[PDB]
Amino acid sequence: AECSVDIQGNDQMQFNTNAITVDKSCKQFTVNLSHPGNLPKNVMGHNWVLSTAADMQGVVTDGMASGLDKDYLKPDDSRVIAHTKLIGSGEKDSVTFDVSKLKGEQYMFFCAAHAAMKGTLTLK
Ligand SMILES: [Cu+]
Repeated sequence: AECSVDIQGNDQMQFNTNAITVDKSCKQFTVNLSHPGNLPKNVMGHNWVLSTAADMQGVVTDGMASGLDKDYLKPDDSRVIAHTKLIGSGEKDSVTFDVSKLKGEQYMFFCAAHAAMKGTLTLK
């Protein structure tokens, strides 16, 4: 089984996939985010955030209110299962999480800085 995924966020405010599959056998899962292109993080920075689909809008609302100073996430938001740092072009970050925190239950990933950038994460 594959228990990681490589995802890209580019200068055109897009991830290169809208769906991630987590094998049901994985006990941990790693997301390796990178940023092809050339725009720095103060122009077009990206992160990767995981929550349930049901919680996404709530996380984004409270993130927006928290602002740039907090990378557009409410600090310690219990709805956020995992997240990366904000990265600019040429930079990378990885986050690993325990699959036991996933159930049910439909999950989504998104960029907190640019919440139009989204996709689904599913156990398979
Ligand atoms: Cu982004």
